[PDB]
Amino acid sequence: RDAQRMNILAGRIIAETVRSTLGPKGMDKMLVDDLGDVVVTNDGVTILREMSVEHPAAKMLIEVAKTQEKEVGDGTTTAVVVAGELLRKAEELLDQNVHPTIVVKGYQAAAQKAQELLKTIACEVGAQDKEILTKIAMTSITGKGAEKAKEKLAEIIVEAVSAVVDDEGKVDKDLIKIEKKSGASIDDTELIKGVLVDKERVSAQMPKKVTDAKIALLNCAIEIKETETDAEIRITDPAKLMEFIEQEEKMLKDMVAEIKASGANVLFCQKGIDDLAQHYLAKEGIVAARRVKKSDMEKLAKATGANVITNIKDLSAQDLGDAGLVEERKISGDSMIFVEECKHPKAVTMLIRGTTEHVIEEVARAVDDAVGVVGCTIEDGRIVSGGGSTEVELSMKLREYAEGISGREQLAVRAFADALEVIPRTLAENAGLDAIEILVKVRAAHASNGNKCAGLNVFTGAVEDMCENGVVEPLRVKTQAIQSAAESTEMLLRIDDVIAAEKLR
Repeated sequence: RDAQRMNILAGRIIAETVRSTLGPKGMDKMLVDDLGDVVVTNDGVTILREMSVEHPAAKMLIEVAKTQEKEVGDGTTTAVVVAGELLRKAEELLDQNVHPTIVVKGYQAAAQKAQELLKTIACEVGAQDKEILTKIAMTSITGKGAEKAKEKLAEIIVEAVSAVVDDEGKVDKDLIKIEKKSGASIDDTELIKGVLVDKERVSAQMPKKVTDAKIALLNCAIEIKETETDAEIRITDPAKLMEFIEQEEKMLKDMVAEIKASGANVLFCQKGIDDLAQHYLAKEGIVAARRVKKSDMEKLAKATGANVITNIKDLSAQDLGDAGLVEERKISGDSMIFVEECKHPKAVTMLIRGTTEHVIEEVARAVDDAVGVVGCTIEDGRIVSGGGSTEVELSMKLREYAEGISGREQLAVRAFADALEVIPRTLAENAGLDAIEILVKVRAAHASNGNKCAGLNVFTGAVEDMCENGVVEPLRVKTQAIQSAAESTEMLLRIDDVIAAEKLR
């Protein structure tokens, strides 16, 4: 066998695994491992990331989807479906004694023409409109499947990303923290100005609320410190069975006196604290938290401007952090610390609620991907008509450019246009509508004089203007998906030799 013929089949099987999961409605898959854990979700890269690959060329497909997640986020599933059709059409075309080299030139040249043609189909919008951004987030969260309480979540996510808009245009995603916790309903979700630390209090005797506090970090143990340089502990008392115990209490009761002298107040230690030491700290009233993740100490210092210090002895004033209002109230579940950074706010958090942990995990990924979808829109400022209305137009206009081309390469350009027409068919197959009878209806509605926004709605189930429904999305998801699809195929169609060379580092 020509070997290369087998590499094409290894890519189609990966596309069929995530083909019947696009659009608002669609049956989701279920993962299972040898351990026993089970998790279900509709996201794209979340599923392919867990699949166990085997063939070497199979990794080239998931590689494209991985790079698309770090850039924008949503739209990784469609990138694999469009690429699958390019391989199926190439099989029938290649079978006709067509060399695989001239076929690459067709997709490469055709992809460049569609890139500039789609730029003119888009429409410019404002860079901070409170009405256009609300409709963009609706199509993103709706794609993951959550028709229960989404109209309110759209206005909340758009209000948080607005504060991240810098003074130049760039948008950052690290300033948007996500928090998941059970509660009672999805409507309980709110936007917190400060951060949120989900931890318990070590002593209930400590103050419940204090104003005008002072942040103080400590990513290291808090107890007696040993000599750094080569030395030995100094102790020669007769009753040494109690001296070391009092020494620890002194380090937790005396050192704190010097820390507060520099304006400090509350503390946030990393490891635990001595048992007897908590007794004195309880009466003194010093907030603290034992056993905290290292990732938590980084977001606070980066947002508040503090410095992560390890030596409890070297704690000057500049090493601390300003505050405004600290409190560890409770609401629907266990208490949680709410540190408000009103002096220099930059990052925010979103506390998600729900009836069961298995439900909040689904919407947790939708809100995360929405930041990239809406974030890039504020940076560029140009959206397009979603719902397959923008892709169906290229399939009809690209044929005009193929007429000018001559030779065998012209046949490859026509196949690219038909292959691109794949998102409107599968979108209706999973819904329930026909897969052919409706295609001719949309083609006639948008033949020439028709508007450039007609598509298909799975809800009503009839052709109509999709722009009026409010289903839109930024062009950053399509311009990058089509650009990567035309280049990814070049790696599989060109490769042919498979040498079993061992030891390659």
